[PDB]
Amino acid sequence: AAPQPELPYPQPG
Amino acid sequence: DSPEDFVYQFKGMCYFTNGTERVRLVSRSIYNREEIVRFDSDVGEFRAVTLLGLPAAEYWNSQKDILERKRAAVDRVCRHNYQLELRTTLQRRVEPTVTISPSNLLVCSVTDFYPAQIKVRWFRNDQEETAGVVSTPLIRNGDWTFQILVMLEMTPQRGDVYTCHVEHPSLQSPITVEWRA
Amino acid sequence: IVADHVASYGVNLYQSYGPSGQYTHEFDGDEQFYVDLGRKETVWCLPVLRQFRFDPQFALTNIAVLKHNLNSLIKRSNSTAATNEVPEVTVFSKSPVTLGQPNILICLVDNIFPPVVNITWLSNGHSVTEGVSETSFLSKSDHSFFKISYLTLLPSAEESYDCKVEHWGLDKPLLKHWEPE
Amino acid sequence: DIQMTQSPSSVSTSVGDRVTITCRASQDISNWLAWYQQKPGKAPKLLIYDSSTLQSGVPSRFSGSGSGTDFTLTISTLQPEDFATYYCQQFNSYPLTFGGGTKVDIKRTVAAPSVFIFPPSDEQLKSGTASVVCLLNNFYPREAKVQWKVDNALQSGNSQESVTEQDSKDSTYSLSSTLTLSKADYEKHKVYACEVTHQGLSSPVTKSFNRG
Amino acid sequence: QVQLVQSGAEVKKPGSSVKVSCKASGGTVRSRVHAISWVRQAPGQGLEWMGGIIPIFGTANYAQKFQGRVTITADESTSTAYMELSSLRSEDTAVYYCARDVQRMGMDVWGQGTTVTVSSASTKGPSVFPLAPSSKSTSGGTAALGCLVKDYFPEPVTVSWNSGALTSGVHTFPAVLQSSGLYSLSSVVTVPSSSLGTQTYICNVNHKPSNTKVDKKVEP
Ligand SMILES: *[C@@H]1O[C@H](CO[C@@H]2O[C@@H](C)[C@@H](O)[C@@H](O)[C@@H]2O)[C@@H](O[C@@H]2O[C@H](CO)[C@@H](O[C@@H]3O[C@H](CO[C@@H]4O[C@H](CO)[C@@H](O)[C@H](O)[C@@H]4O)[C@@H](O)[C@H](O[C@@H]4O[C@H](CO)[C@@H](O)[C@H](O)[C@@H]4O)[C@@H]3O)[C@H](O)[C@H]2NC(C)=O)[C@H](O[C@@H]2O[C@@H](C)[C@@H](O)[C@@H](O)[C@@H]2O)[C@H]1NC(C)=O
Ligand SMILES: *[C@@H]1O[C@H](CO)[C@@H](O[C@@H]2O[C@H](CO)[C@@H](O)[C@H](O)[C@H]2NC(C)=O)[C@H](O)[C@H]1NC(C)=O
Ligand SMILES: *[C@@H]1O[C@H](CO)[C@@H](O)[C@H](O)[C@H]1NC(C)=O
Ligand SMILES: [Cl-]
Ligand SMILES: [Cl-]
Ligand SMILES: [Cl-]
Repeated sequence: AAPQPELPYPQPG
Repeated sequence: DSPEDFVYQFKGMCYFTNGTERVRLVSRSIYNREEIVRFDSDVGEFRAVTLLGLPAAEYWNSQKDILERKRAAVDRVCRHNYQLELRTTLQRRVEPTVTISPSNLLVCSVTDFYPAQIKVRWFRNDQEETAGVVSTPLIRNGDWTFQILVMLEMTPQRGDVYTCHVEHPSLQSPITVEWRA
Repeated sequence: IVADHVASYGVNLYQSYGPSGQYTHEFDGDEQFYVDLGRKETVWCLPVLRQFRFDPQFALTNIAVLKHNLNSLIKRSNSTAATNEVPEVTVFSKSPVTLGQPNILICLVDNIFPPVVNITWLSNGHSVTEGVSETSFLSKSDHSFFKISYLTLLPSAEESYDCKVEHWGLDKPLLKHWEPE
Repeated sequence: DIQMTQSPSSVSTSVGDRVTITCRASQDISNWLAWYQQKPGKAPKLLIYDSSTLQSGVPSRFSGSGSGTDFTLTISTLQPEDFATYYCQQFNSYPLTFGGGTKVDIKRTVAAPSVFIFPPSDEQLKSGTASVVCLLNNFYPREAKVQWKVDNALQSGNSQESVTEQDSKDSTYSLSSTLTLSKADYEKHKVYACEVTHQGLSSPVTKSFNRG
Repeated sequence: QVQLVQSGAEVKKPGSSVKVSCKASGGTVRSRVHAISWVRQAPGQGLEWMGGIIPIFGTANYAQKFQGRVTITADESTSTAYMELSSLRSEDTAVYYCARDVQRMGMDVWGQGTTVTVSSASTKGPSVFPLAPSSKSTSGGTAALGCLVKDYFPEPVTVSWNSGALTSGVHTFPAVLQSSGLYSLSSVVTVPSSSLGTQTYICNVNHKPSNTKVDKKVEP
């Protein structure tokens, strides 16, 4: 049993 | 002339209403203290909150793999984690400790309870008092307990009994604590 | 936003000073765990939660993304630095004071931004190191932070305390006094 | 660590068939599972991630499903270019782990191997070493057992095996097993035999020769 | 999409160290936040994750099996990641792969792989021995013969039959690295048993590293 994280993504150049 | 600092924050926030009937994900990208772009599951795509987030919103909305992961998050993250909360944090019950002491004022201290729902009321000879009552806001202790203090302005006569009345979800019936001059 | 319950899965922070970062999950405004980034270790705040596992690399990888995102934003903002906020400090006990009975002093430091702070304790004017602990930086919806420090103590008539706070928003260190009364 | 268990190790199928590969995790991994395809001599290629999301450009006949501990990869109408080895990989927690792989080869008619044995040449014997070679030629299916016997003594640890790629026409394989001895040990014994066990044979076939 | 290009094949003596590189080029912002993994594949074996690192941030990850013997590093400024393996032993002979993943969306881009061969051998030409057809190498009306190409280093060899004229029925087997540190393979061909003492069968072995060309006639 593990809580799931929300994930960020790379800002554009 | 203090040191210079630049801050970036990302918050994956889940809003639950009525169990899991209504669940909503809001992922916020914040630069310093300005939220610049967010994914709102009720919208279904990224949106720029300010000008600085416009490049990110346009880029991320063009990546199908990112978009489909965000739309899945309300289930993969919010609903999945709530099932773990139902077995743990939403089962947490800490019964409040209730004490009375004078300060002319009577102070009912209601300490170390969880969760936050609570009702505290003063009685003077089994008559409910609404005048001259001062309540603190709910006080978060940071260790998963709350406290609250309720003050009563009082001028007691002989034979008067003052009751602090506390109702909380952890209790099978309200706690009452009495005080006599 | 209307909600019976609100969670953060999680709060991701990164800042140029240090530099430094933080990873936590919050549920209904309390901290569930943080990841020690240097030790690569999940540290639960509530014992019932220790039966769970959270992979620390989730935090580290997210912070990597935030490092890049902070870079892009500093560049995009033409180096727009954070504004220093003046924090607000309150000191209170966890339970009503009975002289000789173990209690805990609680120092709430609210409206922290940027998240760089020193919180220490004084007893009768000299620093107190034993019995001290603190939360992580906890999030607020205006994107500042708060932080709570604890000091265990036996309340005693001749022994008073201060919570001492240093922050770039304060011209000099802030002292918030507590008396056992 | 999380153990990934793939079944089966190998399967034979025909063009146009539906094929299902299974992967099992030693604990719950939610949807953090990826699938890869690898052809001989080439780098792996990603097919599926997040258990069921199709990597861009990958043909639609590949699909994945499952959650928790049991996962499957399905190839709905298997194409000639799909015969390869497939790997699952867990993305739940570090260290990352791969499954053991599933090799998908072409089904065809059961064919017994033609077995041939070759004594060491005189030119090698003057050099001080003796290599005996046993050849299993044009057989199907792949599974074959080869045991070396020197004067009715089972040899272990002094032989290596080598196999060809599957023939694209009759789906057959060929195998060579080489026994390596010293010249001194070789001239100490008389009967040299390789015993072959194969599905296409009623009984284990034994090819032997007597030194000299 | 980014490309990963690895350093060339390596031959290392037992006990030495090797450092394989992996350089990224032509990627989007994804390549600036991706995680590099190192995966090894021993001959005939499955994929085996060794460890990884995010070049932009933090320290390296390792598997238990490779803990303390592999070192994974990266250099953002040259867009190159590295894997150093020390105290090399024969079991370390393998193909070593570079790969990347973006927020665990699978390892979507791979390097071409790097061959690392561990042996104490110097360049050595092959011995070519006849696998002569006999009473025990015949089946019905066809006979089997071939060439054993033994004790050469390094790879590769090229094998033909009758200067290329004979191709049908030929099986050249993959080379195998013997415990001696030298390679060895066989090539065989099935021929009509009727032509045995009539048709001349010559296997042509060529080994470029040792500047060696061999022609060997196979007869009963
Ligand atoms: C808070 O959430 C509850 C629970 O919702 C469910 O549980 C959550 C944990 C999530 O899983 C969520 O997604 C689920 O929907 C909700 O109660 C539910 O409300 C709906 C709508 O009113 C009810 O549907 C209706 O059900 C009846 C009969 O249902 C049967 O009766 C039993 C009693 O034991 C019930 O528990 C079973 O489910 C069982 O199947 C139907 O006859 C009814 O009629 C239909 O209406 C349709 C439109 O709604 C229409 O299209 C059809 O043609 C037909 O006319 C309808 O389906 C649901 O039964 C109910 N479930 C429970 C367990 O209570 C709350 O809303 C409440 O609903 C009432 C029961 C009542 O308590 C209300 O006062 C209250 O609003 C949610 N609360 C709020 C404030 O919104
Ligand atoms: C928190 O305390 C540390 C340590 O006392 C402060 O860092 C010191 O700052 C002075 C500047 O007056 C330097 O001369 C010291 O060398 C520093 N010491 C260390 C160990 O860093 C820091 O400034 C304080 N933070 C805040 C926000 O006031
Ligand atoms: C930021 O600086 C660059 C270079 O001076 C300038 O072109 C740009 O307009 C500036 N940003 C804004 C919002 O004007
Ligand atoms: Cl999914
Ligand atoms: Cl690059
Ligand atoms: Cl890329």
